[PDB]
Amino acid sequence: GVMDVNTALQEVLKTALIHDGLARGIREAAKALDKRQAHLCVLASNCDEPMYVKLVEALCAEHQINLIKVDDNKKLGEWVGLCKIDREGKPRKVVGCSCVVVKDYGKESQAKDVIEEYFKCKK
Amino acid sequence: KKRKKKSCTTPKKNKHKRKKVKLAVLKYYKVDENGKISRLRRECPSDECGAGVFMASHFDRHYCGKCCLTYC
Ligand SMILES: [Zn+2]
Repeated sequence: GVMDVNTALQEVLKTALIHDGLARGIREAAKALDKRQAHLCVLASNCDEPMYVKLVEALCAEHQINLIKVDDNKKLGEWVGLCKIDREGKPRKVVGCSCVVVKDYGKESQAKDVIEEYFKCKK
Repeated sequence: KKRKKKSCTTPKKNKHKRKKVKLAVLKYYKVDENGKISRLRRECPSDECGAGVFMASHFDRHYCGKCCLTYC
């Protein structure tokens, strides 16, 4: 592979946007985990709610679903797509996201391969 | 003819304002120190409302808000 590990999530998130396979927010993520239609989850390390982190971690662990950590919620939301593009091209309007669930993968081999390799290396 | 106003009725009928609840997901689950998760709210027996659609713990009944199913 050529793409970096941390920068390879953008392709998957964009393709899940295009194919409508994203559960955004804690309520939708928890509902998807209970429905166990989830494939993987994305968690934001920077947050002010320890109960949020505990609930997401326990739901991911007890449903044998892999979890990914992200630096901050604003970058996570910018990846997710809850932003508007200015004339120059920067996202002045960003709404942070603390948890994301990928319900359907995008039909991209390169994007999935690196994430699967990282998950296998973690295990 | 010209329209008469006649503006006098019950002073103001107010519109229902929905309650703002912060982090309503958390109260559905209880957590032990070992890391276990227990679902406080019952799960509806309907087809669509089977896993993540919890019911309502009213003082004398159980109510699913997604399909109006009610139990004692
Ligand atoms: Zn129901």
